[PDB]
Amino acid sequence: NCAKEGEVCGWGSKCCHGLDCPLAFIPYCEKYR
Repeated sequence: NCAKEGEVCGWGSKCCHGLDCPLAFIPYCEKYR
């Protein structure tokens, strides 16, 4: 559902909404820049 900056997305989370989670082998939720 949601993840905190430094969390693994695409396999564990997908960014709550304030984080950017790209679709890759090992993507991580990070603030949009």
